[PDB]
Amino acid sequence: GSSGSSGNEVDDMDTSDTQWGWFYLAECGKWHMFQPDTNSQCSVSSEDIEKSFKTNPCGSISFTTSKFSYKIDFAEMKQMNLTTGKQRLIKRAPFSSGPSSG
Repeated sequence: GSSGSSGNEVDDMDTSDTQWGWFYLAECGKWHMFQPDTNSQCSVSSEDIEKSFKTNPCGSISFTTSKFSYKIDFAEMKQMNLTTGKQRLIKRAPFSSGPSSG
């Protein structure tokens, strides 16, 4: 079962609230989106991380959460762990694509 349409094109990006989302590859092999957390697996929201990459597209945002330290090097296009030292590649992409209101 496959679906999809094509024909229109948006180059003027006029009045098109295009929100960019951040994701990170896991150990199992599934890119998980950055979700906010305070107590349960406390972490940074897709907004925080992004907000940084903006001002520093080739830097890194150092932060500490979940009783553990974590580092995200945008320039390297991957997340640098310090607690366990696990390497995980990241990626930036929009939540939804196409004008197809839905």
